[PDB]
Amino acid sequence: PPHGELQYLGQIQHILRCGVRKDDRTGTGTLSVFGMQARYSLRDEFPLLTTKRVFWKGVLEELLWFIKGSTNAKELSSKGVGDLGPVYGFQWRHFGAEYRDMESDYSGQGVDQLQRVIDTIKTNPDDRRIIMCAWNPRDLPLMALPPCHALCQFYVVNSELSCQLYQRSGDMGLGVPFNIASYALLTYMIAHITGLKPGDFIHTLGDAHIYLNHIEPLKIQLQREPRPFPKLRILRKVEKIDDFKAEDFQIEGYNPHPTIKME
Amino acid sequence: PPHGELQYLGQIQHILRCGVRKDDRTGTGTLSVFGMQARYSLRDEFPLLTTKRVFWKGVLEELLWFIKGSTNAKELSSKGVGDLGPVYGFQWRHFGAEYRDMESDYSGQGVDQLQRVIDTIKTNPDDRRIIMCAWNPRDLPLMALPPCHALCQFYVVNSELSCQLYQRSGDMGLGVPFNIASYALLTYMIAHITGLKPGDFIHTLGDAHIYLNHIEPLKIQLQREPRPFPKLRILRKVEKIDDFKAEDFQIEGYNPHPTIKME
Repeated sequence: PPHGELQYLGQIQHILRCGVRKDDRTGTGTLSVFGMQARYSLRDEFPLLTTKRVFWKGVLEELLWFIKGSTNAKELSSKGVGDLGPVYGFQWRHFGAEYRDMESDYSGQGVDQLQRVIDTIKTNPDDRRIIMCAWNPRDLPLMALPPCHALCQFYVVNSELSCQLYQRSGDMGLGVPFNIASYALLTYMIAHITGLKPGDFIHTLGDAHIYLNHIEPLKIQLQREPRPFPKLRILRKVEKIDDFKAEDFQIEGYNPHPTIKME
Repeated sequence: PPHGELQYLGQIQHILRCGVRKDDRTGTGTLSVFGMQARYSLRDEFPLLTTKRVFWKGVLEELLWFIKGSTNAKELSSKGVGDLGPVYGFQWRHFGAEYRDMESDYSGQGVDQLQRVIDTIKTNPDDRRIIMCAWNPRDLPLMALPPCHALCQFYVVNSELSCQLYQRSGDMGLGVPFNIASYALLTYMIAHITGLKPGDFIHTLGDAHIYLNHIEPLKIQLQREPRPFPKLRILRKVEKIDDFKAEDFQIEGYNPHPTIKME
């Protein structure tokens, strides 16, 4: 079976050759393709891309920050990777609740999408509605009922937990490799607390794009050959999604190609 | 280039061979696969499947019913294809507004997702947020902030309008062929009023499934060879999405295989 990373490399190849010029919110240029999808197995392996070193430390630290529901930039940077407003954390754990300040107590306030996902999995694994959404805080004050930026749908079968992430837009060079590892990690965590085995991570995109200044570095990354994906290990029995600590995870067998900076 | 219908036929083939047994809400069995996607060109052709006759009349009549925002089953059946509650029409044109009865006047009440999509297209075609969502009315009273059933994301580039439909679950035998034609039709309509050319229709699914009692009829449909897709024509200059009438559309060159009944 072909290495899973070949889909990403293949997608990059496709955007460079068939992508259309399209400007983003700031008028910055990109090569764009609408509609994309890739599937990464999470069975006995973790999809942390190898044709470049992915900032795993930042992935793990940021995800844990989101799970805490924190809206304090300091609580993240301090980890080595400031009121930020209603960010993903607040939306994931306090969806619907009005945001005051990073100090306010929002216990029992708003919908806990994350805990709901976990609960639905253990009360009805066949459910076709195990969905969690996230918004770009920027859009919130912009209009009535703004469309989400991303949605995660979970699926269970044969004691296996899969996850599909749909993003209305995807920065193929910087964002995608990081997000693949981020959500693959979330799937690993939820599976661990619900007693299931990770299955597949499916990444779907609306506007999949490459920023003009990333083209050359990507053309070079494309010349690199993927190495066997590493493995992720949870060396501790955790029962609550909130009890996970950075030291609970261990990436093994990760020997990627050199870091590639993307402007 | 291979006929677009081969993706559908290929997807059906994949579910029969690799699908996993999974029960739906009513305990009815299906063969299931999580994560699927297909792309159908809308350029000089319309994706009305040919390996079986699709109920085009029902597609066109139902879509027009949704655009009116109607919640009266009679207004639909009467066409030849009863308060139904907050159905897709009401959500598409009066999102957020509380539903009273199919007679109530909801003018200016709720968010008009459909008109908003059209407006955003003509005021900022590069926008990555041209999204429209729909819910299963059934889920509304079920919980706080229920997850949508489907979301449509529009995309514009080179005077071409594309659409990606994401559904958390897809009935591969009955629902999918009908929905492909439904949203392809919606894209054709919106493109027509916004002065753009239809581009691509991308169909993405979470739980893509085949109901057990559809397996044999599909195994037979799989033995059939696709015929060139037909063409859709709008023989009238329309300016308002609400001004479209069934007689404005004409499917040409549609010679499908015989109807296939799916229980």
